[PDB]
Amino acid sequence: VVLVNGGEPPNPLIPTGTNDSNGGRIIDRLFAGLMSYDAVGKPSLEVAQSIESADNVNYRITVKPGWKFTDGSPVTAHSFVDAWNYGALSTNAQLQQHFFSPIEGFDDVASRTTMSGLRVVNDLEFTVRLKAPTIDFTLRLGHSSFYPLPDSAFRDMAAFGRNPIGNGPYKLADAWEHNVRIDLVPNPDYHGNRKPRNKGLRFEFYANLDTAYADLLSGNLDVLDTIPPSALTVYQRDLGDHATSGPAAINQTLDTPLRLPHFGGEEGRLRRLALSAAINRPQICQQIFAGTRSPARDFTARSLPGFDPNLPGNEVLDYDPQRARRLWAQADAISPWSGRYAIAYNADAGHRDWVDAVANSIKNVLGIDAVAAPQPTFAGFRTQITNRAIDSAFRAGWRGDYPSMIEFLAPLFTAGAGSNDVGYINPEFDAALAAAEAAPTLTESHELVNDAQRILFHDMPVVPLWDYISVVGWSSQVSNVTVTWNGLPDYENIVKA
Repeated sequence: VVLVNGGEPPNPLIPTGTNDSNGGRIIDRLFAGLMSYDAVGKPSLEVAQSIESADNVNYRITVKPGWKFTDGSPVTAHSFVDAWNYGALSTNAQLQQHFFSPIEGFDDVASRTTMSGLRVVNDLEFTVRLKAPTIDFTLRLGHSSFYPLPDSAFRDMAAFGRNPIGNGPYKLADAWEHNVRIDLVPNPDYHGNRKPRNKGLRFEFYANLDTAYADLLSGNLDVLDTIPPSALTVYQRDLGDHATSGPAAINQTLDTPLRLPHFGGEEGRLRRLALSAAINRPQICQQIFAGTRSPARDFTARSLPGFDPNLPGNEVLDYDPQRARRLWAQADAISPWSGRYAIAYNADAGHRDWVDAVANSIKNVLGIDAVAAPQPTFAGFRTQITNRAIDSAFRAGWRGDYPSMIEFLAPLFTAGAGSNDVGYINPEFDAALAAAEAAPTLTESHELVNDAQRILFHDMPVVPLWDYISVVGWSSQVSNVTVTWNGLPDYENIVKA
């Protein structure tokens, strides 16, 4: 069995209910959707036989015959349409609801329980009608929001999330020791694009990334996808040709909910711009991350298609203490600052050193009580953010689901999105993103997404910090280790001697 790092999923293992990378790395082993992604994020037909559109509005999707879930029930057009309707319907409160927003009839469900734009034709064909041309519709159909579900899921979704049944390359060993590990074995029914080259996976849920690194060194862990900052000056000596580094489509942000004291309206906008000017991204990237973080130049990631590091208005992400103080003073003229600025973080993923450095920078530049506030587990941390119980700023960050800049902005900054943790609402931004999605070409779409980012430079909904250089290490027992475009191991292709 290949031993790899992970963490406890904050939510049950329902694809439309999963918006985080701890649940996501598990769900993506268990299901197969219309398309699958290879290690560079390129989609290929998987469960779909064909996807046809002449107008880029009406899609006819034909399903390959003979696919089944591990409970023996068939994968059909109904398996997709029922899952997608389940995801879109507001009554089911699914975190991935916004991924269905381009489909005609989404507005009715987000008395109707189904989207008029989704129509089953027969067991192996269905049609999708979009409200408009949507540039990353085809590309998105490998994402977990679009996975199919078995008939038994809809009879009891809570039971399903504790014990999911899928159609993908792996299945749960039967498996999930809460806060300890989850065990997966190959699915013998699966004959798709991602056939496993190993006899199973064990995701170990480390309390401490320093422990995970010790386990890698001793051969008690096969793959470690996050070298902790404590090891970034020693890993190359320690692992040699058994560690690989490279840009990944992953970013980090400092999120300050607009509902906190002194952080709403114009006062909050000026304060966020001040915080951004009070952080020296190049200095933290050099000294805390040993060069394995690249300063943010926008709200997405430098390795994505269409990324531009020279957008007009990007100077809001430059270190400028004089500007930071001037902005903070203008905010204080609306309402005088009081109290503490606390940055909450999950301590299990090695964020301590950077959050300490950012708090210290804010305290020293602005002359305020800024501190770091650790929490022990990602799952607890994310739960606090989602139910809005959290009463401070907090770290956040996005791991791309598919290589599309629009995918790094729509889930976080549109009014209705489930991953909009701060309560940012700017209808002008939502409209600019819809314009980008409707562009006649990819080049024009990238230009319009970058035009839409000018609104984000003005409002600073969150503070973009940096993008990732992934560093992944592995044991002498495994080979064929490829790191994907979003920094994860290519799990199905890991071979164990």
